[PDB]
Amino acid sequence: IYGRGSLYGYRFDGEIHRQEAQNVILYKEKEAQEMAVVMEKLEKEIQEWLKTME
Amino acid sequence: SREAIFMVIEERHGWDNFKKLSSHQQGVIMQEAAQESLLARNKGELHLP
Amino acid sequence: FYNLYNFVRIGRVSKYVCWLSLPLVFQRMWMKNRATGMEYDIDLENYAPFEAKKNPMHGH
Amino acid sequence: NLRVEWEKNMEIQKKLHPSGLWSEEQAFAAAEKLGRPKAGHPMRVFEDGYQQFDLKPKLFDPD
Repeated sequence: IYGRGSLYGYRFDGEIHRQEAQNVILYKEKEAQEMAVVMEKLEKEIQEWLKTME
Repeated sequence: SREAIFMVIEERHGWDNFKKLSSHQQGVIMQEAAQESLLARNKGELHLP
Repeated sequence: FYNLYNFVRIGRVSKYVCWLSLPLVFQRMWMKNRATGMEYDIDLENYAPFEAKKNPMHGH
Repeated sequence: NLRVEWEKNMEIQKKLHPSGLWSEEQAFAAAEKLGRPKAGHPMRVFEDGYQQFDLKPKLFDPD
């Protein structure tokens, strides 16, 4: 009780707080999915620009 | 007291949502429900039928 | 410690007063643990974060 | 550990501002949600007697 700071039970436990890990997994999947597309676009642009000028 | 507590909870908040919350907020709402039931504002503060 | 408390024995006012600031230590010990896991609203923390940097309402 | 894990998981997916920094998007969204005024810039550096001891003052310019 003294260490928790709560007289009833722990806090930040529960599916409302546990689900955030799975939300992070999905968010990271989406973020990498979009970042790969953006990196491919930028790489195509750079490979065009350099070999046209350089 | 548990019966009245969970009656109040399932009427006001819901048992599934209550299960989703933390043990601390669970206890907070349980204590509020226990107070609501002990008071019995609708029975004229009387635990009789 | 025996020397110090043998001198505390000889005091008159400090030995009955300087301890009254000690409950405040336990007050902090308890409130800190209360705050380590306090549940808060995300909206208010994002709208009114306490002593966060780059808040224009503060000036910076 | 529970608190900081939840806080980190919310900071990653941009549901919560980063540690020590006031984020604009989250604050504006929270203001729209709570129906409160948006965080403006109420300061006035050009007020009379604010940057007089400033060696490198700021110049007034109507953008």
